[PDB]
Amino acid sequence: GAMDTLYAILDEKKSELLQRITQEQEEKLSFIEALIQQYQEQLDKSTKLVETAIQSLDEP
Amino acid sequence: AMDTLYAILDEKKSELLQRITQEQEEKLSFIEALIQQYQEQLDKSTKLVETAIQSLD
Amino acid sequence: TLYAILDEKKSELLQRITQEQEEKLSFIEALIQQYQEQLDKSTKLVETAIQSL
Amino acid sequence: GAMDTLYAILDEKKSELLQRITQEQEEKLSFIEALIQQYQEQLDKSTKLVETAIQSLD
Repeated sequence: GAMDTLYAILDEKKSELLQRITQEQEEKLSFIEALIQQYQEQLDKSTKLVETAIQSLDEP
Repeated sequence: AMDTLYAILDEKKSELLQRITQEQEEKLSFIEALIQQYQEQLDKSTKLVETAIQSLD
Repeated sequence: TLYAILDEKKSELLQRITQEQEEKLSFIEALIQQYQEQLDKSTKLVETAIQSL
Repeated sequence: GAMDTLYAILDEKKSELLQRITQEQEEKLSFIEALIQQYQEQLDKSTKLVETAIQSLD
């Protein structure tokens, strides 16, 4: 009947919505991971610069 | 009747869509837990760095 | 009077070592300030970026 | 020799002035060294903190 069709459609819509939300969340996750990596690298570079400058100051 | 036949078919289609929806929910649940964990790690890190910054003042 | 001579030299030596160490302190202070500024910039950037999500 | 004496007194005086100047130089220099050492220690504590932040992001 028409009511069975309607519910099947709503279930399909539910799966499609989950799919859309998932893709957007996956994008969110990737951006977060690329952000953490860049931050980490910035923090690492700066600290290595600093520890090298001090180590070399008290020397050469 | 095409009714009883189409009914059994619809049951199996429905089961398959349920299986797919279940898997989708699992995967989305995992992505979201990961996003929260990374955000918390990022938060802790910025706090540690701000402590570092202030300790140089 | 000989110790006056030796104390003049010591004073001149103290003066040069002092300028060298002042320079050292100057470099350290600037290095530290530079570190702080970079740490801070990186941190503000990441938080801003997070906020834009 | 009135002029000799004046020089002698002045001779004593410069030595005394010198000893005060030297003592002050050492006090300034020692202070500068403490300040350097203090800063180097803060910077070390600071870098380990950033290292812990970096390790957190793993």
